[PDB]
Amino acid sequence: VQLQQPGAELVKPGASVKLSCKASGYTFTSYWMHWVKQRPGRGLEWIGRIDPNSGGTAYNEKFKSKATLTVDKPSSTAYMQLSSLTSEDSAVYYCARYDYYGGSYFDYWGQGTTLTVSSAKTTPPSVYPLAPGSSMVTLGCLVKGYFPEPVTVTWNSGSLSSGVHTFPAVLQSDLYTLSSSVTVPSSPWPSETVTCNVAHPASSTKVDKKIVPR
Amino acid sequence: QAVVTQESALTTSPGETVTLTCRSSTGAVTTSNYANWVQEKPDHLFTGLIGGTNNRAPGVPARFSGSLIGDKAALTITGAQTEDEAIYFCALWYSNHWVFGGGTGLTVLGQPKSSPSVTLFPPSSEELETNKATLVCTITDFYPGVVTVDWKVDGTPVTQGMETTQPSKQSNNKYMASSYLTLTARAWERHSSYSCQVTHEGHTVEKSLSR
Repeated sequence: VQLQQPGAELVKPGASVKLSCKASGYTFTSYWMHWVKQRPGRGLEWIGRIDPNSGGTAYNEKFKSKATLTVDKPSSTAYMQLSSLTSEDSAVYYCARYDYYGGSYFDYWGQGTTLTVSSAKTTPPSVYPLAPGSSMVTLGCLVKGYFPEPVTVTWNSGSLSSGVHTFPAVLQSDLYTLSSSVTVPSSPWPSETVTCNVAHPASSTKVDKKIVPR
Repeated sequence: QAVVTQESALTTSPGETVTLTCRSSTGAVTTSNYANWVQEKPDHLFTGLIGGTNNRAPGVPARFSGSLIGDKAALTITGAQTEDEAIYFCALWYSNHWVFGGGTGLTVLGQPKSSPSVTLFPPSSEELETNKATLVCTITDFYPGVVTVDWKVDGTPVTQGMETTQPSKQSNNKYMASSYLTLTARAWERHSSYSCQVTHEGHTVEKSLSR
């Protein structure tokens, strides 16, 4: 019993997609196939559900003409097709099974598919230095506007491996941007030069940036 | 067409007892909305503990237990485990549709509490020549992992062009987050006062840079 569904897809705006969920396990008829959409920062949204046997379906009006639930009996697969995909559709999409009302639950969830509505074409990041304007000291590198994921930011050829934090990227302008801040002690800097190391293999880009005061 | 409410976040200690509510904007929760509590572990893990209000999916540590208190459905983790520090999504049934609440971020302190270290960076000079200014505000070592972020350009609170990652566990088990505020290099020279306000646990910490 494992509800397998592919982990990711890329899709251009205005297009549509069909997310498949092949139910590896004990039954289909005995269970219901619901669909849920998790977007970082706004929990879960029930899209709807479909019955294996008949095909009949009920949805969340908010997706009334966005999703289209179907099911193929010969392959124990459940599909969901979103049409006219827009920037909001970008989300993690799951297919969980329902046990009758009888114990009444969503015992086994599919791992989700990370749909990505984006017109962006491969694009290299732009490294910008983040420096203090005044004991310890926080320096940084802004890795702005890059696609696709994911970027590799390191400090001093690996030498600074602490006082370092590289946060998650944020999506906007259909490009990702993130940052790495490094707390190197107030003595080293400005004294010892501090340099951040960014690489975006998706473009095969590699850049250096020495954090200078200003 | 119905809004199901859940607590923002809850901090319990090990060996303790904690309880999450699940409110209905349509009325008190009935047995007809089989609130089905579902757990969320980081990196998209999802398991349902309680179904049908009362029933516990098979193989759910007996300590998790469903029930109705007052007018709301309720998940009561008895003897909360450190491995319970996770997001809890509740769901309600309404005749033909289902509705998931806001979920609860539950912290199970297994380290003392820590405050956020705030750092608000100015636009790189280089970026400015690109007719762009990105205010970078970093937030590290705060625990529990829940903060609210606010900016204020010229004492005025900003309502757009600002975004913040969701708290991500640090190597230590504490949390970190990064907030951004994007501006046209032109919009930058127009204002003077800038501040990143991070509230963690109800205590605010400001960091500002005058231009």
